[PDB]
Amino acid sequence: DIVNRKVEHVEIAAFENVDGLSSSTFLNDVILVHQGFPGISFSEINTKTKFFRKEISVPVMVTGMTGGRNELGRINKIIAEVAEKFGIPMGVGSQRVAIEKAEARESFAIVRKVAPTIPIIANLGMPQLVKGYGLKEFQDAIQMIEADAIAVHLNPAQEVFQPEGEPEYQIYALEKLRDISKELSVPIIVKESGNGISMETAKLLYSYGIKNFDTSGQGGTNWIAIEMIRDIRRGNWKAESAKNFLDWGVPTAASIMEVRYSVPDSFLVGSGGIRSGLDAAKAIALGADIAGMALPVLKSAIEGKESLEQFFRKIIFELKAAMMLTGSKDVDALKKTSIVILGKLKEWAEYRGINLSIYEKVRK
Amino acid sequence: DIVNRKVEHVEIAAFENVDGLSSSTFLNDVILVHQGFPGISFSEINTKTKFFRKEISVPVMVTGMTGGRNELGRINKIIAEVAEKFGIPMGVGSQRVAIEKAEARESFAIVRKVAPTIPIIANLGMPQLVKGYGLKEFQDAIQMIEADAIAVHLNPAQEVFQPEGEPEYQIYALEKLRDISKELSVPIIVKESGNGISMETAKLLYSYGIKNFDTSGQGGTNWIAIEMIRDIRRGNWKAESAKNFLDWGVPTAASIMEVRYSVPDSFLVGSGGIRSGLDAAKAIALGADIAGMALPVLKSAIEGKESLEQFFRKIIFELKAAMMLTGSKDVDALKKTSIVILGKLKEWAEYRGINLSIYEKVRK
Amino acid sequence: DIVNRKVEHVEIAAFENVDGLSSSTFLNDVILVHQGFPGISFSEINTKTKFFRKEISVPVMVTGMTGGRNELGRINKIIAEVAEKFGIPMGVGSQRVAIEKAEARESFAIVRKVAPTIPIIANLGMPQLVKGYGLKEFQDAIQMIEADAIAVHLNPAQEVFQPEGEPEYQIYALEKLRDISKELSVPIIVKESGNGISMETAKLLYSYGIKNFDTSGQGGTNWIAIEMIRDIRRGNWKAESAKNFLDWGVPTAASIMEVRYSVPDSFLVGSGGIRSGLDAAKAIALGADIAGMALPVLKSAIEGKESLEQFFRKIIFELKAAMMLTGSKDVDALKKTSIVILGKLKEWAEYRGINLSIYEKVRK
Amino acid sequence: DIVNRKVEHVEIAAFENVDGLSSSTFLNDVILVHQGFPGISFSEINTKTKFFRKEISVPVMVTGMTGGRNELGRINKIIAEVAEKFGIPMGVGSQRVAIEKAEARESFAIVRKVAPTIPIIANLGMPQLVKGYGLKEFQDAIQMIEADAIAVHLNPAQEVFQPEGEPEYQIYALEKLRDISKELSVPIIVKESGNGISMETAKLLYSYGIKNFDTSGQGGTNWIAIEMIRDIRRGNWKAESAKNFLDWGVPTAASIMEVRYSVPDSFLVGSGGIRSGLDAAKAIALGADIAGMALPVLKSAIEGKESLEQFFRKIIFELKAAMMLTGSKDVDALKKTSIVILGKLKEWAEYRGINLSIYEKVRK
Ligand SMILES: Cc1cc2c(cc1C)N(C[C@H](O)[C@H](O)[C@H](O)COP(=O)(O)O)c1[nH]c(=O)[nH]c(=O)c1N2
Ligand SMILES: Cc1cc2c(cc1C)N(C[C@H](O)[C@H](O)[C@H](O)COP(=O)(O)O)c1[nH]c(=O)[nH]c(=O)c1N2
Ligand SMILES: Cc1cc2c(cc1C)N(C[C@H](O)[C@H](O)[C@H](O)COP(=O)(O)O)c1[nH]c(=O)[nH]c(=O)c1N2
Ligand SMILES: Cc1cc2c(cc1C)N(C[C@H](O)[C@H](O)[C@H](O)COP(=O)(O)O)c1[nH]c(=O)[nH]c(=O)c1N2
Ligand SMILES: C=C(C)CCOP(=O)(O)OP(=O)(O)O
Ligand SMILES: C=C(C)CCOP(=O)(O)OP(=O)(O)O
Ligand SMILES: C=C(C)CCOP(=O)(O)OP(=O)(O)O
Ligand SMILES: C=C(C)CCOP(=O)(O)OP(=O)(O)O
Ligand SMILES: [Mg+2]
Ligand SMILES: [Mg+2]
Ligand SMILES: [Mg+2]
Ligand SMILES: [Mg+2]
Repeated sequence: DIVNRKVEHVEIAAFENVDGLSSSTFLNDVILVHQGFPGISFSEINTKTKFFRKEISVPVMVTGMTGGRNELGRINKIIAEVAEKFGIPMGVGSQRVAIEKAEARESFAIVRKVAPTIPIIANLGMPQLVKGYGLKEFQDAIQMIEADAIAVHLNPAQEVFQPEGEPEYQIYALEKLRDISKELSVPIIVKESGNGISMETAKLLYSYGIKNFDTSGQGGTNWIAIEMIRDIRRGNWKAESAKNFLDWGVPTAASIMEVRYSVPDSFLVGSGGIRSGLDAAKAIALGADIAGMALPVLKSAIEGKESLEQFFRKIIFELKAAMMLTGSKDVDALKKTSIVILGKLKEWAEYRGINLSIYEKVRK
Repeated sequence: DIVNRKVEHVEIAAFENVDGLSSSTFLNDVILVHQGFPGISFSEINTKTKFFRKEISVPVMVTGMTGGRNELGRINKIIAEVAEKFGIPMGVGSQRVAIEKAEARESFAIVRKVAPTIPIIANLGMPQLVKGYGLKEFQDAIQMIEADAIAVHLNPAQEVFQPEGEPEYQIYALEKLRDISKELSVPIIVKESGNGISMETAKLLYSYGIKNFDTSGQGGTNWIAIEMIRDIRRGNWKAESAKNFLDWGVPTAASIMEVRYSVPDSFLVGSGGIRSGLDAAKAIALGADIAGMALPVLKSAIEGKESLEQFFRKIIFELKAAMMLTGSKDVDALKKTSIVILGKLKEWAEYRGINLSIYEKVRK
Repeated sequence: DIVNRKVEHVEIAAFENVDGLSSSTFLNDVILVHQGFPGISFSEINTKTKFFRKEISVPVMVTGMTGGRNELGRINKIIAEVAEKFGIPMGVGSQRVAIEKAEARESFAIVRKVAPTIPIIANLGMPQLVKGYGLKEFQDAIQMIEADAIAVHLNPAQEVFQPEGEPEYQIYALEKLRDISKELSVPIIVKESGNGISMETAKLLYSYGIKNFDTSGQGGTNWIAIEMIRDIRRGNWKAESAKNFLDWGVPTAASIMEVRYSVPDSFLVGSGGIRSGLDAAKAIALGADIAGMALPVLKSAIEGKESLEQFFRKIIFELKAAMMLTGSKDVDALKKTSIVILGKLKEWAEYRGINLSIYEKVRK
Repeated sequence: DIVNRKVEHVEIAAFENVDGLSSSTFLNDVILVHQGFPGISFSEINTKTKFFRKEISVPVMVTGMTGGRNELGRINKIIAEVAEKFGIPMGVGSQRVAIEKAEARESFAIVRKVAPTIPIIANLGMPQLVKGYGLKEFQDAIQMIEADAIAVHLNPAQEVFQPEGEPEYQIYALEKLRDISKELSVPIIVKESGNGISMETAKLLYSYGIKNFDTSGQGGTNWIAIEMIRDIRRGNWKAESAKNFLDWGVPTAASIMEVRYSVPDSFLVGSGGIRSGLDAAKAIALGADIAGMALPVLKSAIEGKESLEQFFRKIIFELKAAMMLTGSKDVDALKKTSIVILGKLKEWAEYRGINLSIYEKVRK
């Protein structure tokens, strides 16, 4: 029945109107500067990059989504075998469901069976930390899929509107996370869930030892909208209130700038609303080390293995086109390519004290 | 006559299209920065605050609306008994009608019968001060409902277009107000009525001893529109002129910044177009001490006691959501939470010499 | 057959869609700040002002329009007797047509018969000066209506697209104008015709002794559009080209700022798209000494004497409402009232080197 | 078969919806300051200018388009004879086709037969330079039409999406172009193809001896869109990806600023979306020495000789109207006329470090 929520999440995300609903990534305010003399050939473009101790083929990851029941495992299986084929990292959805129910384990474990080489990323929610999870649950989440890192998700906006939500984010949870990180043999990434990471949140996590961030900004999947729908469906009055919050959060573009600026040495996944290899290029150019995606991967996976393979060819082709067209022979060159920032993202950055000169230098 | 106007005001406000008609609060240029790690739990959020010598449950008030006839008292009764239940302050509509006609008194006094503990705020119009009111009329408006404060309304835009309006705002009125304040045993609040308080107006009032303000800016009920409609109804030619003034006034968000900036120690109600607990949180984060609402409370009261209780539950939920999602454990924390100011509001503040650095410290 | 042009002009302005066509005044970027405590009563508002050696009742003028044939005279007669009634100045249309044909004289002279006391303003085009008019033609235009001033119009944009247009603006004409002005017993005003006066044009005229300006900016009557329509009517190919120029010119608001900034001691009519007393109040607040109107006066005059009387009552009411609601007891106070400049107008002024600080000192 | 591409190119450009598709020149952010007193007569405006060693009648050129087959030749013939009649320069389409196929030569050579006096500009693609072209190919393209210059085109965006495209832009090609330019008896112009020249690209080319640039920015013919359409037609999957890149590139107005700013002594053609003589005036005012056009000349030429003659009368009329209305007696005066830059173009220039003060001095 946490199982039911897992199913409902997929169903609404895949089939209802929640992608970018009343929200915006601010990526339209980011322009990559065209170079009519690139100085390179398309074929020499190198998209290889580091993901902790592994090498990955493309600076893109699939971020965590699902697991909990056997038809969710079959979706995981499809994503995983394509991810493995393409050499891209994959996170799984929250594994709480499997900690609570042993029959749910196999829908996660299937990932590692079919993708023995790529980084795989475990997932647990911050609220479970204030509610009694500790080391053991972490190591269990990790060994279940022989994970290379574990993501801990921030979802307070979701929890607030979720019919059976748990909005508990007491400071003690970070004391615990920091102790646990002592004992883990893989790194921790803190990721959001559609509402983005701000400078204050980034600096607070950093002060507890967190070095790896996944922006999951607003503009992509709208998790407040998903829970709103689940509220309409139950006739739960929170639904009209969630409607007033549909545009709540830090936009992806702004969150990439905020995290890069306030924690210049972070390893940074720029995600929330990444829908094309152009978006992924902008995310990286702006300051991310890698671009994350979830929803469009889900929708293709549902359509099948070949649809998902095609989706990835397309993303990769687009990313490379953007590198071609900015004269960027590799990922490091894209991270320093010339951009223009306009409109509302410019005004956000200015109001937040983001000095563009030092910004430019920090993103590189 | 005056009673007919009182009923027509309610009916037009309640049932015609005047809410935000060709006007704007500028609150869409205000963004509360999401914090994916709040550092608190939902259940620990504290919404209590000061309202002069009383404590109120939530930093929200219902501002003055009606009174004058028995069906208007029945609306006052509904508002008052729900306000009392939720522990929130309530102002009554202009009591001039009851000063002029003893049969109108009971439609005010009913408020205190059903709401013995909450702050109750009296109401008189500034024009009546240039036209012969003084101490006695103030003390009467007060004792009629054993008020904890009295509001004096500014409504020159309304009076200019009102068919039987009285646009008299001689400086002598403030000389009188200040002398009256000497002798009153409750504080005075000066409030506008849909057209907002500017820095020059705030400073001028302050120079006469007024320390309590209620912005009532444009963007919510449009009182120029209400009178325009009364003019169309009478075939009074002022109607076409009112139409040219529909967007006249200081937008609520700009008025909050102006007052807090030019009178930093003010006690400040941010109102005019507050329609959700998100709007209330914005008003407060921007500089108000409390958020005020009138029209949506009127529309729900008309639907009934249960509709209005539901309305309040919703507003409070929303407010707390916004506190949750900004890491604000209490109202003082919300007053200092991180914001972003964009677009037209930003341009307003810059043109008006509102130095943002100093704005920040003053709102805190 | 210039007389045909004269009638076509009135016909197209009055009945085709040329008012504000693809053009803008920039007055929506100017806000007058609302003062909830005006410090005055409506009844004490004084709209009187100076118009050269006369006193006028309201800071508004009717700018020049027509004359040429007897039905045009009957329009002039209607405008003139209402203008006299209200104590406002009136300019006539270009009198070239009456210099060229004696039968046209009476359609101008009729103005002075029916309006013995108000300022009356003669009119001649600049191109006639380059092409041979001199002193005598000026004095004849003047005596024909016992004018208190003569306007010389700048219409190169019009002349460029006008089928029989004369786009001759050789610098010599200004030498002549200056010599003429030596010998005239009444002042010269230089006015545009829908395309506005720039700082360069204003400083150039000033260097030749011109101190009185009428901005006639874009946003109101679009004379390029009028000529485009006359071009379509003749199947003259200039019509398509005129279409590309529909938004050509300095917007009225930007023209007011430019002229007041570059010639601080000018006597300044702000006109072009003034359609309401609020527009007239903005124009003055921004820097003009008086607001001018032509098209809407033309349209009401056609409908008749009483419709035009009503038109003026409305304008005057509107102007005074703006004064009331900014706390401006008189015209000099309105010239110093608080404003906000936003958006495109702001970006215009910044780009053109209009230092806002010095701007505010200079308009007062 | 390259010949098929040549035909399809013309056919899609002339008859599909690709002019300004999802793209923008930014020319609407550029305003020419109207001068109500021009100081000149229309008839004295002088549009003569230099094009390398020749004089041309008007500061406009037709940029290269087509050639390859005899119906393409007949379009080249029409353009050429009108170009000759009006005294304007004409570039031809990429002559690769005629290097590869002797039967395609005559469709280029026809240009010189019918236009013995005007400047004629040859055309080759940068990618053919990385892939083996050298001096001889350059000299053949030149002698084939007795060219006065040869344009080399930058089209990586196009090549990336083109079904049979060749996205090779290795730095070596510039070493070769530099050596070739040693040996050529005519100058080289480097032009883009709808995606614009940036300051990095311009400075790089300059460092290799290139002093003549043709911006061909975004906002006019969208070459990504043309290839996208060829991809739809073949069912090539690159189509959906092209669609994500529709708004890729430097807008014409920004490109002109960037090239003029970064290479102040460049000879500069401003092109890409020039559709009227007002556009042409803006491009020159902003920094270009000449305005270039392709697509609308193609569409008129297809309709016939008289339609193209009319097209040019109209452009020239428009150009001269903009000169008249800015008080510009000649091209040098238009280069230094007063402008206003707003909106996104302003923000582009600011973000890219284009100091407007120095920009003004350099543009003049
Ligand atoms: C079906 C579904 C289910 C979930 C997710 C998403 C989707 C679409 N996401 C959030 C996801 O990882 C990502 O942060 C956001 O969806 C933003 O990225 P997109 O806009 O979806 O590309 C998510 N996040 C996480 O940390 N734990 C989880 O269990 C889930 N569950
Ligand atoms: C039916 C009605 C009647 C009145 C009002 C409003 C309404 C809706 N308001 C103005 C009100 O207190 C408030 O300042 C504005 O209406 C702006 O807030 P809202 O946008 O309505 O929340 C009001 N204010 C006041 O000072 N004296 C009055 O008697 C009235 N009367
Ligand atoms: C019918 C008609 C005819 C004329 C005009 C206008 C109208 C509508 N205008 C221009 C007018 O005085 C004014 O400068 C512009 O029309 C801008 O003001 P409005 O937008 O019309 O208020 C005018 N101006 C002028 O100086 N001499 C003229 O003869 C004319 N003719
Ligand atoms: C049908 C057709 C075909 C070509 C072109 C254009 C058109 C419409 N253009 C690009 C052209 O010269 C110009 O740079 C762009 O089209 C932008 O100008 P417009 O927006 O078309 O005015 C072009 N450029 C070039 O250098 N070599 C070429 O062979 C072609 N071919
Ligand atoms: C987008 C995400 C973070 C969805 C998971 O939310 P849940 O709140 O349903 O996750 P668990 O409680 O099962 O950890
Ligand atoms: C919005 C407001 C302030 C309504 C009161 O206006 P009135 O002008 O009808 O109030 P009184 O004259 O009865 O004081
Ligand atoms: C807006 C104006 C100036 C209308 C008069 O234009 P014309 O060019 O027809 O006037 P004259 O030649 O008769 O002076
Ligand atoms: C806008 C341009 C550059 C059209 C010609 O491109 P092509 O790519 O077809 O030209 P070639 O390969 O024939 O040189
Ligand atoms: Mg949860
Ligand atoms: Mg009143
Ligand atoms: Mg004329
Ligand atoms: Mg090619």
